[PDB]
Amino acid sequence: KTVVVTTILESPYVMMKKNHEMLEGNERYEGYCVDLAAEIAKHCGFKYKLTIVGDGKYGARDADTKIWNGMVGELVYGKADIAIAPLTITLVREEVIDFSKPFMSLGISIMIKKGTPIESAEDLSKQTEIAYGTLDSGSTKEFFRRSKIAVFDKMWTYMRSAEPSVFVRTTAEGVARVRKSKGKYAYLLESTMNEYIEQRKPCDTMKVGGNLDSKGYGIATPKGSSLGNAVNLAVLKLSEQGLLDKLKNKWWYDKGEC
Amino acid sequence: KTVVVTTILESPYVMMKKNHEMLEGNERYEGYCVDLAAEIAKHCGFKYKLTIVGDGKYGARDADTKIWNGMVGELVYGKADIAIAPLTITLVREEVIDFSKPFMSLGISIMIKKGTPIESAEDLSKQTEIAYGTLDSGSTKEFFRRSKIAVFDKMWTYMRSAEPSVFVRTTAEGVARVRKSKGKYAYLLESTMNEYIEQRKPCDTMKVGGNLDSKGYGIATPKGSSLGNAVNLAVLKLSEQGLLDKLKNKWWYDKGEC
Ligand SMILES: NS(=O)(=O)c1cc2c(cc1Cl)NCNS2(=O)=O
Ligand SMILES: NS(=O)(=O)c1cc2c(cc1Cl)NCNS2(=O)=O
Ligand SMILES: N[C@@H](CCC(=O)O)C(=O)O
Ligand SMILES: N[C@@H](CCC(=O)O)C(=O)O
Ligand SMILES: [Zn+2]
Ligand SMILES: [Zn+2]
Repeated sequence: KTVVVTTILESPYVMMKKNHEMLEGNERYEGYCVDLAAEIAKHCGFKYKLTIVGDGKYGARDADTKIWNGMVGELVYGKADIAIAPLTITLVREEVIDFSKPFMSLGISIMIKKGTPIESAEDLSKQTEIAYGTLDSGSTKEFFRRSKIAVFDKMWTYMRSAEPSVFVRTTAEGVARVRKSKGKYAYLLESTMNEYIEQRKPCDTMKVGGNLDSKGYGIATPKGSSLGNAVNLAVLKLSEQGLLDKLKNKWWYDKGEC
Repeated sequence: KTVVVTTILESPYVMMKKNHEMLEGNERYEGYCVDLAAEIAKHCGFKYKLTIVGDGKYGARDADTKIWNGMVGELVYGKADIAIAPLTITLVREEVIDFSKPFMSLGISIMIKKGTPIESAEDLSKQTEIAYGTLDSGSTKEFFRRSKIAVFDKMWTYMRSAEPSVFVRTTAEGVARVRKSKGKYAYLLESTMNEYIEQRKPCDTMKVGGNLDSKGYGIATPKGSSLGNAVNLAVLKLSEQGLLDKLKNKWWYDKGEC
């Protein structure tokens, strides 16, 4: 049976290939995770079909209804067999689905326009001139909503009660806000996405500070799935052979424009 | 029933407290892993005895007989119900034991005496005057034995055939050799341990270059054990509450000497 693979559109993990309205199947796509789905598949020995996630979110449980949206949801309600994507391993998610070991490391970092008077997270908390928010429906938002640290609680208290909303719907949207906002908007996003943007034209963004925390992206399968075992091992193999780090070079740096 | 926790002596994960003879049971020990295991045991609601693995090793497999030694063996062969140490998640191990998600990140690094004319793993591979070795029966040794990267196979080639042996039985021995060799021995060891040593008197060693790869420390449990699960959620919990980041700063940095 062809494995159905859910994933989300996020450069440079998965990206529409210049000509698509063309080729077809999995060929439509390219990017770090597309490349990873290929070797994963070969080593586990299965055929697969990439499909992009509907609502285009990563996945939170909606407090109201208690329904899972996003890629996590696609797994939880049986619409897919596996998620290969920038999907953060977190306690709440590990409760409803199974995670492989991490294939990539990352942490919550700050993005600012170059020339912004900001050096750290402590720095953002101590001020009002510069607004900051996070993506909606992701790890980073929850990280704040649930944190017990001095700086991170205040930061949250601000973000949840600010108007207009400091939250964006997509990473692209949050990046464009930084640029358009003339250095009066910082964006809290994960490190890997920061470092990637920092390397793209027009080169007006930059990542400042040390990460606020430490975590990783795992590949996801339905809780109690049989793939969960092979897939995991596939990840370990590919890591020790050097693949994951060779691929990070290919999509992050060997492509640099800065 | 009391959970037998196996572990190894390795600064600053597990250490004999300055009252080595005067105290008893778990009290004898202090350190990063001693604190971690305490919170693990609190959050999973069990009691435990810490014992130190006998052959003071981490765990490799005899190619002769195929028997496991060190902590991996203590799990494999029933002598212990869990291993709480700086034990590295690798692929051969993950075949015979279960690993929690990472609780700490690390990579392979070079330690040299200050002043040594080395900058990278490649610089080492390009000469013979300076000898370089690694801990025996560890993740690192296996990394080289199994690496297909040009620079690492040539390193492995030199190490596997060097005399006197470039290998060492304890990280402590490896360090001693670096110091006493007047900069003619370098030691390939894990970034974590390196960062720690760097900040202790006599302050004569120094981490160099970047990390030769990425990986992590996991809590291991016998394949298909009941603790395996509880233990994992426990790690995930503690990582979010920040404890792991707080713990690390206590043992590595609030402990600095240079
Ligand atoms: N250094 S890390 O925690 O980001 C990491 C851990 C593992 C990887 C990859 C990374 Cl980057 N894959 C192989 N095994 S692991 O310990 O889960
Ligand atoms: N970035 S990492 O691979 O070193 C890492 C991964 C995890 C942590 C902590 C770290 Cl530093 N704990 C929570 N879940 S995780 O993905 O296993
Ligand atoms: N990548 C995150 C969401 C985006 C963010 O919060 O930065 C996740 O997998 O949940
Ligand atoms: N942490 C390693 C041992 C130390 C090393 O290999 O440098 C292991 O789990 O085997
Ligand atoms: Zn298009
Ligand atoms: Zn606690």
